[PDB]
Amino acid sequence: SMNPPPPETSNPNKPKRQTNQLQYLLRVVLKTLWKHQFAWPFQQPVDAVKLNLPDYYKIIKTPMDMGTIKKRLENNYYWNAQECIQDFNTMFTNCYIYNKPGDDIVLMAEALEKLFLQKINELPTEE
Ligand SMILES: Cc1nnc2n1-c1sccc1C(c1ccccc1)=NC2
Repeated sequence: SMNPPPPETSNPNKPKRQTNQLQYLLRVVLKTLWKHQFAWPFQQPVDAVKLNLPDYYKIIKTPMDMGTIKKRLENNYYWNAQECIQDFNTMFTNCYIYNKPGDDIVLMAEALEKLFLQKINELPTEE
């Protein structure tokens, strides 16, 4: 079995910013989800080999996880908040696409997504 390369977290060619919205996404959004009891499956890329999910990367073509998002935020990979918000939404969507309704992992994603939505609702205006 084989995992794909992880998503990109470093690209010197890509223009970068450190904006107050992106700071909020790290300090509030990421940190809130990261510390949650259901965070652990989402803290690194899905290891399809160890988890014995040989069809995972057949179905999921835009993988994303909070480990990757954490690296992107801490290493200032983004230009804007929308990019990062999209990464979170990709992460949740992948979970719902791959798994069955009511599965434990789906319930975990739903709990994290509820908090995500609560925090993004108060994304500060640009300074
Ligand atoms: C993320 C993600 N998206 N789909 C899956 N996962 C992961 S990544 C580590 C375990 C799981 C699990 C899982 C299953 C039951 C309880 C906790 C995690 N299911 C497969």
